Amino acid sequence: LGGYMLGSAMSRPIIHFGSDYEDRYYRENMHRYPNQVYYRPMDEYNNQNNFVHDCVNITIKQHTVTTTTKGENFTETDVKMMERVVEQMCITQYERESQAYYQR
Repeated sequence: LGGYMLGSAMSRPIIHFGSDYEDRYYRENMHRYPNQVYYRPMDEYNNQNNFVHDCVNITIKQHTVTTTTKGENFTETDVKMMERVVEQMCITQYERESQAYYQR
C-alpha cells in the first residue's frame, strides 16, 4: 500500500444498470465486495475525480492481487460491478470528508 488509508464504514449504494437483475445480482452478492475504499490524504493532491480514479484503481487492485491467491472469481463483469459501487462509495466518502473539512 504505502500511505493509503481506508475510509469509514457505511452501507453500500444500490445501483441499477439497465435491468434490476444486475442490481439485485450485485446486492445479493455484496459480501466480498468492498464497503470502504482506499485512498490518500491531501498533501496537495486533493481532487474529486483523481481521488476517485485512484480509489477505483487501488481498492479494486488490492481486491484482485489478494484475490489471485484465494482462487476467487472476479470476471470483468464483476470488476465493472465492483468499480461502479466503489466509485459511488468513494464520491459519497469524499463528500463526508469535504463537508467535515469545510465545517471545521
